[PDB]
Amino acid sequence: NRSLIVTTLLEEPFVMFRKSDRTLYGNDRFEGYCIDLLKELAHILGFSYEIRLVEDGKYGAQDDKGQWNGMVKELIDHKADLAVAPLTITHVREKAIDFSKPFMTLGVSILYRKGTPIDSADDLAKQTKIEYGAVKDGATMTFFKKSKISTFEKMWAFMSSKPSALVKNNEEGIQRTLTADYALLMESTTIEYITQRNCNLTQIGGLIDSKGYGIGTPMGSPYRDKITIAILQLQEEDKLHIMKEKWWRGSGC
Amino acid sequence: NRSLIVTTLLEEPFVMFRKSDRTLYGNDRFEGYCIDLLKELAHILGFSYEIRLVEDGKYGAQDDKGQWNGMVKELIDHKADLAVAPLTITHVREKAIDFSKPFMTLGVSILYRKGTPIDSADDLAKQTKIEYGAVKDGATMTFFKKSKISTFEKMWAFMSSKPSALVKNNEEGIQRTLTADYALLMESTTIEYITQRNCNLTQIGGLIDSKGYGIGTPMGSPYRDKITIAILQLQEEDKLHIMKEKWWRGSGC
Ligand SMILES: CN(O)C(=O)CC[C@H](C[C@H](N)C(=O)O)C(=O)O
Ligand SMILES: CN(O)C(=O)CC[C@H](C[C@H](N)C(=O)O)C(=O)O
Ligand SMILES: [Cl-]
Ligand SMILES: [Cl-]
Ligand SMILES: [K+]
Ligand SMILES: [K+]
Ligand SMILES: [K+]
Ligand SMILES: [K+]
Repeated sequence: NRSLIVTTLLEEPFVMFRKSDRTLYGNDRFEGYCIDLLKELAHILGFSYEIRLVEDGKYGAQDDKGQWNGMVKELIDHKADLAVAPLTITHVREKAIDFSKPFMTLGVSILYRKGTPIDSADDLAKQTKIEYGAVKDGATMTFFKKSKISTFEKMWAFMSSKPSALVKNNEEGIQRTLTADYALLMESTTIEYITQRNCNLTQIGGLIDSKGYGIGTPMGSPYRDKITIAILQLQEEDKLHIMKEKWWRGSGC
Repeated sequence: NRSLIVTTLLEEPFVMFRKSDRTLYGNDRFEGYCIDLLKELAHILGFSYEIRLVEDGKYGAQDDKGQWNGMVKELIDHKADLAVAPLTITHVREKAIDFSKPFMTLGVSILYRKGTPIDSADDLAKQTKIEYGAVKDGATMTFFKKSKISTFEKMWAFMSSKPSALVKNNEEGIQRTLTADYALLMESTTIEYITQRNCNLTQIGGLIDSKGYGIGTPMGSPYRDKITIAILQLQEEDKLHIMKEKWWRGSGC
């Protein structure tokens, strides 16, 4: 009955440093939608945890030798018991680690500065002018690296080519959409949040696919099922919809 | 340490009635790639099983009230412990049941009678003449019912419309490709097998996506993990590639 190791990274509004005048330490340093989720699971399931930020600051992708990085690596290597973060359940990652049932559903879409009236990814694929891209070693990059659709094959061709098109993280990518003629391939529910705070930014097109965020565990983890079940209970009483509204509630445009 | 209930259905060359002069009963009635897989898992993991054919003869899809049928229903309702069959791991079904790690990877493609030189699904979507379709209440139908791609949205529009375009099973669909101007949306590894036996049939286009076949269990099943691990062991020694060659080895064209 020890404290579980939780791996995570910084992403508004899922995991953040809470603001204080004193210097925070431990779990107390963190807040956000996933912190509220983790707290709720800990309570329902009766466990405690120590939260640790993944050292490379990545979600996780396979390299060209088949090696993982990011939080995925952390679970593979059993350095963490859970990955609590906006981690995308992909069948590609399901060969290295396990997921709980999804706690949020989102799609890939396009974040872009209002102005040039593009309306779809076809518009981007067919031109070099507006540069686009994704977060390096994330699920949105991999989705493009793996796709058989000739549009997304065409788009990945472009990100593959350009050195500056694959950004280190979400924050840096949002910055590029604000300071360059640049379109960031991003996840839907984050686009929602971003475009509520940043009124010169908008979503382009609708969803480019459908997927879910899950809690990551090593393969054959004994908490996988307990967590899945609690997440489903929370979901059926629409608590997760309420938790989402709490952290997405913002100004307006 | 009781015998597990296995749910299954008839599909060449995964599950079949073996040929005998006497009347078979029990597990002895069955043979095929999945039978060989089930046998191997039983041996590695030390369990026994009673195989039962799902009464409605379906893999499983949600109706318009959210209700499941087929083998998916069988696991939900705990009538079976495992689904051993060419069952497609879809995130849609992962809300009702669990999957093991995949034992085979396949994509959707098009099975069609050689003649009219179509080369892609775009060709089908854009015309009414050659009728196409899929197996009713299967993963390939659902994939079309759920898709956001305007081509597959267009194709699903057509299957949705036509009463005869959604076939009862694989067998009946293959029959329609042979006796009508008709293209069956099917899974890759089955197309391989079919087109080796039936030389007026061919595959049109490449893969339309990527996915896997897994062993289905109810949610939070205690064999899910044991089975996943054994399947991975089998896979790393490339036994599953050998098992596949055993059942796909056929004449030629
Ligand atoms: C919310 N969030 O996480 C972001 O927008 C950051 C980048 C995401 C990460 C993704 N969820 C993964 O699991 O790789 C992306 O690759 O699009
Ligand atoms: C091998 N096989 O099973 C077939 O071709 C028959 C129909 C498949 C079933 C699919 N694997 C499912 O899990 O729904 C399809 O929906 O395309
Ligand atoms: Cl830390
Ligand atoms: Cl039976
Ligand atoms: K501080
Ligand atoms: K504890
Ligand atoms: K017989
Ligand atoms: K037994």
